[PDB]
Amino acid sequence: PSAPERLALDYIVPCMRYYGICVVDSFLGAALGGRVLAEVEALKRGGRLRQLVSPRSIRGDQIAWVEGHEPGCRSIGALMAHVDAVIRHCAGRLGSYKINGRTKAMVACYPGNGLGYVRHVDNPHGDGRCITCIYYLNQNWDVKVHGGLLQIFPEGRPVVANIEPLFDRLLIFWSDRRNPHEVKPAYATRYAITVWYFDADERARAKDKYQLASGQKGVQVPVSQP
Ligand SMILES: N#Cc1ccc(-c2cccc3ncnn23)cc1
Ligand SMILES: [Fe+3]
Repeated sequence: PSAPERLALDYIVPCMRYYGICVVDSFLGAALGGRVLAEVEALKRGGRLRQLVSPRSIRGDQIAWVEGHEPGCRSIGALMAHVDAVIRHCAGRLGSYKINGRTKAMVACYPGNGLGYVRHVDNPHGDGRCITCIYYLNQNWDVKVHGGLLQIFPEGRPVVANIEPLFDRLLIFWSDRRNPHEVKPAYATRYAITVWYFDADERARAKDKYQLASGQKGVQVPVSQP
């Protein structure tokens, strides 16, 4: 067993099997995590992270879609490889899900505008995305001061998952009805990278209609090998 294999079998698999939610702290370590943050901010400064209106209407996310091989996206690429490796090692142990592919990385800036995101389900209408992964980059973050707490309400288990958006934290959860969630108002700028993994059969059905998500949120790219 390699380090990502050990993490999957001893931790991620039983977490996803039972709670459908998994949190991994110090996922990349301080050094590479630092390098990922550096690149995201460099993307932000280059004007590479790009609509307001769709009770709450006004958004504010500045996003870019990163494949991983672009100039100054190497560390982001390395993050994706590490997340991929972890998902690879879960194959056949998460149930019926065949995960062949995923979205590109959604590198995102979430400014402290004092607004949260209302209770939502990532994939309400069978668009093919089965697993959401969010990698957070916020150092010195205190929720009681800066807000921005994620709360997931899993349908299987009578609990609240209160997830602080902490630097070098990987969050993994089912994208469908099982995990409705809301992000509380925040009062400082945040960065996070999100990938969604596709279920082969569900995304095939979705494409057979056209119930796939719009834009890059519905564009498939293969999962990395070792
Ligand atoms: N850091 C940070 C940070 C803030 C907000 C969101 C965000 C926005 C919109 C929908 C949604 N669902 C789950 N997280 N999330 C993700 C990461
Ligand atoms: Fe969400």
